Amino acid sequence: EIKSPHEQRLEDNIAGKEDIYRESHKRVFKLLERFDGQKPAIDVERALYFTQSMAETVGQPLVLRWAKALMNVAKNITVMVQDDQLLLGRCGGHDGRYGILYPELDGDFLDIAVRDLPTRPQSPASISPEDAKIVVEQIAPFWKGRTYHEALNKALPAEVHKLTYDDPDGLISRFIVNETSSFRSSIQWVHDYEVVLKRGFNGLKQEMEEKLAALDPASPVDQVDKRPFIEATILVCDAIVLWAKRHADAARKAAEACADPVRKAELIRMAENAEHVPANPARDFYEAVQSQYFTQMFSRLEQKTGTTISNGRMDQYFYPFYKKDMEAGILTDEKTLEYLECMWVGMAEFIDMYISPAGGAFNEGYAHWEAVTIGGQTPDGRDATNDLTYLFLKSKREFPLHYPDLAARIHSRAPERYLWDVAETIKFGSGFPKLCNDEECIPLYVSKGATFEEALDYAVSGCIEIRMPNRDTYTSGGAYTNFASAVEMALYDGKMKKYGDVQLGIQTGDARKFKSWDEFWNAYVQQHMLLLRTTFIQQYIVIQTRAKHFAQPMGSVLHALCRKHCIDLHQPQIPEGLNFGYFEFMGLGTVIDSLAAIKKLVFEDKKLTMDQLIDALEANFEGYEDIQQLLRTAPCYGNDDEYADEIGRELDRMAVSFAAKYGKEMGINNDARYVPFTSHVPFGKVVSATPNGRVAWFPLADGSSPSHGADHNGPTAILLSNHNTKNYGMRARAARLINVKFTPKCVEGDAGTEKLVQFIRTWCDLKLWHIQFNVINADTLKKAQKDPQKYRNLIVRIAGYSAYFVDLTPDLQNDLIARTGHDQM
Repeated sequence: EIKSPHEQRLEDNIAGKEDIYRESHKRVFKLLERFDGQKPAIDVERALYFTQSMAETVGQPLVLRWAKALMNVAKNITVMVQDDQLLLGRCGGHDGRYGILYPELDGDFLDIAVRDLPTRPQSPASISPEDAKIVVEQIAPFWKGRTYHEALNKALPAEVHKLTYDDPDGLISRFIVNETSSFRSSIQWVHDYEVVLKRGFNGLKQEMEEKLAALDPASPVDQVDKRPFIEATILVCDAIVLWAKRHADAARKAAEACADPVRKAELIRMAENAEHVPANPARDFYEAVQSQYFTQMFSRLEQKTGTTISNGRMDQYFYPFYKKDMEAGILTDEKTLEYLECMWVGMAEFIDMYISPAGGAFNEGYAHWEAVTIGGQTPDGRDATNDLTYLFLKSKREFPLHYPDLAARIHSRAPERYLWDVAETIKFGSGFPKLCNDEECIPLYVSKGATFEEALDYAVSGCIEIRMPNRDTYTSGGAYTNFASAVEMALYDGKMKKYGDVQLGIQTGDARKFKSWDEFWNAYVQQHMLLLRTTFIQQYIVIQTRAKHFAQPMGSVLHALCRKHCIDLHQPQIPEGLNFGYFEFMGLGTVIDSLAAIKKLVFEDKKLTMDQLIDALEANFEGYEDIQQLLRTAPCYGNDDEYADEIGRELDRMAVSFAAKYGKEMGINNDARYVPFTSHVPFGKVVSATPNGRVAWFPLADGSSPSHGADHNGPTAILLSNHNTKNYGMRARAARLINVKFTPKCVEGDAGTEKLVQFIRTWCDLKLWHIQFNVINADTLKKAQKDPQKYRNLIVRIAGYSAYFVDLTPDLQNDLIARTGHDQM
């Protein structure tokens, strides 16, 4: 057993050695050492001043109410300068790690959060007694009966509601057909940050002022629909500029108070940055970073974007500034890294807080996906690797936090040097970068109306989604659907052991009496299709309800189509826009292996009856351990085994075929996707023992990865099984998340790096959308479990993101531990 660089850095931590890269990243190491190990605090300032303005503007158009509320935040929120920081911009008054509150989304959870957040098993957070008082006395009262979650809970018909929530108020999910619009303002998103760098918000404001002056004063559409949108974007331009200007004043005040002449000069430079950007076009690399940073941070104040607002193709839109400053002799590669890593530290201090229980369970370990995209192709079809591409990879290797959410684009002509550096970065052993395959998503997107130019220029967004920031217009959170519960409902006449005698699914009969595979298969299909009908019905209601509760004036002004047609992003239909939505197929590996065990062992080979099987399941395999071992011999997904994989291909076909038929009457693509967040942990907690040998309440298979320990034929067979369970003749599909784990010995040395490169090129050829890797020894995870304080800095890749292992619940830790660690390729 050899150790990954990450495991060696952990050993150095335990010994007390200074990190080997600390001396070349000294400023940002001093920065991150100040908030290491602290539980984040809830900050109420954004929520307070947002609510105070919204309470005064009831009746006015929502997009204009939003811009007025953001101006009230900009004028009143605490502004500060952090010691040794080179960047300005923060979303609260708290030092260290902090999250903020969005009462417009889930304000009906504020009393629960005030009591239960500091001790929650997933991602806890503290709140001071004074801030708790402000929450329950000044923020929560106005939002009673006005939150999006309250409106969604009341809008769902009873038959849908019973598969969505366990209680009449919607405070507890059943994790069957799980709505996700209630614990984030929208799905993932990427702003067009380059238009800010090239024109500033003054340029955008001027463009919108020209549209205001061109309105027909007699046109009711111009005056009632377009004017409040236009006035909202103009006001939000002023709001972010004022907010930046307040940061400039704070830096000047800190400069005068500081006797150190060097730090005094830095503070003045920072004050001058904030006085120029994001109002005006950036003039160098330092201004470009500060301008982008102001925009993404102010975005957090605007709304709780799913996975936290993503950052786009930073190695492309920052490159002209980097190249000019390098050639002029005013920038170095080390100073470039220092600017970027100050941005990472600031993003690491902002925690995207989910205050509801389902929100917390979906986002273990303070989960975040502020996707930063590098590599790929230019809008005119050339490779886009540049010097910045390699600096981002270098930063992720040496900067010790699991920030940023680095995502590398792969295409069939990606340079050898680029793929080699990507493979070596993966071998550092913290999960970075995740890979997105141009060859899979670009033909899907041009088929669905995108031009090649805008498809080639896509940014990674969130987990592994893609965005065209001036063409994408769909923002509604999708359903997460538990198809493992369909297996259980097919066994127990549409009931689930977790919920006892609640009639959840179709009454498909006593599975003990089933006499053929055709009979049990027909029973599963009826529950499978019920989950699909429920999924799309739920989504249609979500789309209509979100349009009455959310607005995004700054994000809209950064969108060319919203500027052209003068309509806010969260409306269901924007002219010329393309709408890419999703529903989640959760538990694919669990469903395939369960159905294959029944088909093979019960009906084909007749090694046991339905009665013996269900006896073992209801006993949770207690007293039936020989049966549990037998069930684990059936064909399983992730082994290139056609017996299992054709079942999974039919499962996928049903979902995609349904998506193809019923998306269009909702006016969107609502495509089948296999990206789990950490929802496979609570989805597993509600599913009892399954015919694949999985014990009750154990996590489901993650993403489209094989079930834990079911992949016995090497890592490449995982890729082949993924291909074999897809339907490339149809298009109503989106990403699949693949988690693969190697040991460090498996990819040791340059020979191991070359093996990983070829693994990636095979993955690319197969048109698989996503892949990411853990490179870790099994003993590291077990030692971290036994002594969490000694291994508190252990970072592992979970689901599109990495987190500290000790921050994960035991269930999610068991998921990571039970994933097969491949010792050879």
